[PDB]
Amino acid sequence: EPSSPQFVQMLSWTSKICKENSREDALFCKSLMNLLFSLHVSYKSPVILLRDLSQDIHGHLGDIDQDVEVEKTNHFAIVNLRTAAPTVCLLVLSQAEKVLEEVDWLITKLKGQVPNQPVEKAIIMQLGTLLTFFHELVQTALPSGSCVDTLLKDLCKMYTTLTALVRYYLQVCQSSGGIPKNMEKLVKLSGSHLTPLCYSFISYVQNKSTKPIPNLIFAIEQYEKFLIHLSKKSKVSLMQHMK
Repeated sequence: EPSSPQFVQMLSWTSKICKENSREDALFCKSLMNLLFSLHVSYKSPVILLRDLSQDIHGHLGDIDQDVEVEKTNHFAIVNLRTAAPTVCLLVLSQAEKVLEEVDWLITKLKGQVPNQPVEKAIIMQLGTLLTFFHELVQTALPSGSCVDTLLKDLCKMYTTLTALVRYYLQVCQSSGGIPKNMEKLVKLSGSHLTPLCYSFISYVQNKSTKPIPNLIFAIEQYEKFLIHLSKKSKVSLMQHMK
């Protein structure tokens, strides 16, 4: 049962095996990470685990600029040059797709409503953590298999969720009047941390050699356009954060 102490014992044990023992064989790592995720997501949101695993992938695989010497092996032992490149990326991306789907569901049920305040606090918290996760992963060099197009699809879903959030804010800002400060920090964080590195990533993903990159540029420009409409329709300047 997901509230029992034996659940927590099993989760601690799984995570400890994940923290120590290497075992370079893709199927074993994949099934073991799937066990860990399966347990974790019925206990708490995995966003911390996604962050740490992205940090490990970034440290092991390296960066796009080939001048970042980062090693954070302490976090999770089951991250290898032969393991983390083909197989683990897909699993972490899949779980991130599931988290995006859950917040999409939240946003859609909140739109139809007009239970309010802590909901949006939790939503922006998950989105902030996922933004740091993505921040860590976008700077990495993945192989050009299913991993990269999966990353683009999930990033398109990310930007779509952001677009839907600012659209709900466009819906609500007339009735109440004002942006909650956590949303302001979240959009500031997206503007400062995410979007410039996203532009750098567009250059990086385009140069390395058809539909997802058009999807991504359309998504980001639509995000900026909806932010224009919000900054007009909110009587608050969110473009002093933007460039």
